[PDB]
Amino acid sequence: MESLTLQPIARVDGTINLPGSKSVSNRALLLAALAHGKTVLTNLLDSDDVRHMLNALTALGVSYTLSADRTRCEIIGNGGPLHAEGALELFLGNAGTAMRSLAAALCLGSNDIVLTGEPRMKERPIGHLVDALRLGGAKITYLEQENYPPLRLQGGFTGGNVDVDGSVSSQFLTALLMTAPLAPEDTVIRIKGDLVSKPYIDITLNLMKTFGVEIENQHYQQFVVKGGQSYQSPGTYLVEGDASSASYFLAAAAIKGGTVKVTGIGRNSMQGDIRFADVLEKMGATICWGDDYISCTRGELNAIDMDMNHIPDAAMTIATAALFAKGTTTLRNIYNWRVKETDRLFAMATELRKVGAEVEEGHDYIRITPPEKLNFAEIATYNDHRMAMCFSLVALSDTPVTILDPKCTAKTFPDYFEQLARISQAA
Ligand SMILES: O=C(O)C1=C[C@@H](OP(=O)(O)O)[C@@H](O)[C@H](O)C1
Ligand SMILES: O=C(O)C[NH2+]CP(=O)(O)O
Repeated sequence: MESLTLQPIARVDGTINLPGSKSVSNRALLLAALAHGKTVLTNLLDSDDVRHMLNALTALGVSYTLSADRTRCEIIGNGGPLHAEGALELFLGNAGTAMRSLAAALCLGSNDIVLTGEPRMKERPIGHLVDALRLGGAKITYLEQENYPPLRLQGGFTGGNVDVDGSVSSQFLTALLMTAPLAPEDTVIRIKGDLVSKPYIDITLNLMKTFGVEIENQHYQQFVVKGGQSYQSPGTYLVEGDASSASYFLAAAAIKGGTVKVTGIGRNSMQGDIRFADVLEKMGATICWGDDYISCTRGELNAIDMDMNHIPDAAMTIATAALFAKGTTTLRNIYNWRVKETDRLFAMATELRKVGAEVEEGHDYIRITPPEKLNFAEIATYNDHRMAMCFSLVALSDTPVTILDPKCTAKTFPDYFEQLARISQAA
């Protein structure tokens, strides 16, 4: 078991140029692969989740080149649905953005492809998406546990009236939205009830428009899509910096700054996680917005009680920042933390208690009462990049912290610790 120990950080201050957005990166790669023409993506994220998408495109026969640092990608569009036969197996790690989107996209036309991944991915639900794709005509077989990957996709999605449950993941709807335009018939996607992680749907529609396709969004309850469309290369496209990755650095300033500025995202960003800055402001920090930056300056830090359904990923950062806030913090409406890289409600409550907090692990919320002083702990990370990054913040105190399996940050941010060190100051 590898581990790293972080020494106490007296103050943070500086500027971080963000790694590319994982969410934008994987959508842009799939759309570029489906489109006609050559797309040049810049500021693409180099991380496990994107690498699995790149490897999948390679296996499907898509041609592309990568720059030395893997952040510039020149993709030769396929000019239509991707294809492979012979039950070709695509390994997708634990990348939901790739598993869900490809599960839908590869249902176009005929194909015989198997999508699989790491053990945890075989425990992450996908039944809501499979149910919808089947209503649209797709043939899909669960090779192991019903409602979970691995899936054998044999094609047939033609369109029509499709219902989809949006209560567990917005990724199912996102997958359907990117796929439907290329189906032969028109598609009407009806949301069954609640829709979680709504801002990610806006990211999807934004990317689709960039690639030449628009649809009719009827108050996020029903989406009307015309079939027979084609995606078109946007030429050169700049991938936004990752707003979720930015959360750690902005929170670090709110706790121990100083002023920390992140570049690559700004007031015009399409990512819902830029709203994380709003939460820090509500807690007492000062936020500055620019065209291509967001900065946070230390003010004070007070506990909050908020519904975090709109920023589920960045919300984890508030759970450890809460260790430094005055009062008890409550994060609500975050049930799907349970079905992601690990069951995050169980994991965050367990590790937070190890450093001294009193924590109520609710079914779909977490209540955190900070200790008068933190203690040292060896933090388990559950193969979850964000557990490692969130707990790195414990070092902005008088105690060091040991993080197990620090390389798990590579899912979305391989260089995380060196970047945190960049803004860590001794004086
Ligand atoms: O579509 C996307 O890019 C994502 C949507 C979210 O998932 P859910 O919709 O399941 O909350 C988020 O947690 C994930 O990291 C990325
Ligand atoms: O990035 C996160 O915090 C959660 N990601 C879930 P996935 O992208 O694997 O579906």
